[PDB]
Amino acid sequence: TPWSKSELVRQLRDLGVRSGDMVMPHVSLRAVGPLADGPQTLVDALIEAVGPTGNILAFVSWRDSPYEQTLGHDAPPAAIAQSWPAFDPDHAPAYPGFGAINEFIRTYPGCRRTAHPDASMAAIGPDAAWLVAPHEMGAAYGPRSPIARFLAHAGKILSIGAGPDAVTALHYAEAVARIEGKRRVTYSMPLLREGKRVWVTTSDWDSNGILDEYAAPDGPDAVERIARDYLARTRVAQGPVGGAQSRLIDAADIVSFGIEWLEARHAA
Ligand SMILES: CN[C@@H]1[C@@H](O)[C@@H](O[C@@H]2[C@@H](O)[C@H](O[C@H]3OC(CN)=CC[C@H]3N)[C@@H](N)C[C@H]2N)OC[C@]1(C)O
Repeated sequence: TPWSKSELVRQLRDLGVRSGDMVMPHVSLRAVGPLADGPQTLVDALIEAVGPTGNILAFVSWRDSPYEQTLGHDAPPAAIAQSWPAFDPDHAPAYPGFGAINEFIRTYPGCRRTAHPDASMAAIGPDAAWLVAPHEMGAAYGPRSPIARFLAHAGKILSIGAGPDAVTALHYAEAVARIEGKRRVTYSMPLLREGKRVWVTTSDWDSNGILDEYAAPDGPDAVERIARDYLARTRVAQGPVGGAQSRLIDAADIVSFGIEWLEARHAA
């Protein structure tokens, strides 16, 4: 019997979501199980749960981000530069690998979209415009990003059947951690500025592992390491949303822990 919107709202209330909250969801729809009207049922429940003064923030990225195609070059390679689609925030599909629910979030009426094509964030609520802009190339997840503003606004991270690697806000801890050997990446994104397509090349922190030892593709990254150590140590509201085991995490607290975690393990 598929979960109804009102059943999900009650479960979110049980978990500790309150009207007015600013929530960042990370969702496994397979863990959630069948929904009355598909993924939209959970989007609707999240919006009801946070109320008209609350907010939803999601890391949605872009299905067609030219990340690997431009990585490590000081300019987009010519064949990429000449034909890649410009990122059009109100028309760009979410990256499917960060959750199929994100395409439902970002197409929700009134949803806003940040201008960083690879780190793109989607936001719903009165603070959505303040959350999504600015989002400059060179500020993907650290200071001046939407995640930084989320962290300054008592954000809660809502993990709904998702693994400990799916805690994007921890990339803020990596950005500001005073440790040696931090990995950086250089890539190019095609933006729209006044309807004109403009290639921007930038460097930023490597979001696939802030240090070498965390960036092997067949091992856990720093986000997962930090998140597992935090969840092993911290009382966190836990309970079902649909069929999925869920956690409601204080975003400022886990990011503070992560900064401490990184700085304790690596010299300045
Ligand atoms: C759309 N462009 C993408 C580009 O943004 C970047 O995505 C990052 C992404 O992997 C990270 O998620 C995975 O991280 C790891 C360890 N590597 C294991 C499983 C995931 N939790 C996320 N935390 C931060 C993202 N920025 O690289 C891939 C890409 C497809 O090119």
